[PDB]
Amino acid sequence: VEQQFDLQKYRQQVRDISREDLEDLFIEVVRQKMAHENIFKGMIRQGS
Amino acid sequence: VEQQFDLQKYRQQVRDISREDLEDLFIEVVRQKMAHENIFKGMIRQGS
Repeated sequence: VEQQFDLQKYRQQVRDISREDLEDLFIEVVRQKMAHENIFKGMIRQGS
Repeated sequence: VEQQFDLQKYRQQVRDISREDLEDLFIEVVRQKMAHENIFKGMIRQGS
């Protein structure tokens, strides 16, 4: 629910943004979800 | 280290990508990240 709401406020925004301001928000994207894999790669690490 | 290559690599792809076409990978993303949000969360209420 709330998430769906969120994504929409970000495309409610993004639309208004700019080649580089989405560039960084985008570079920042993969600059996080890789952490959202290591910090998700540790949490599955406990499969022992 | 490695991911830092990853990063630099994801830059090139995006410093040529056009306006809207550099937008749809920011809408799919703030969906992305959140899917993990429920996942770390998922991961932390799985640990206790």
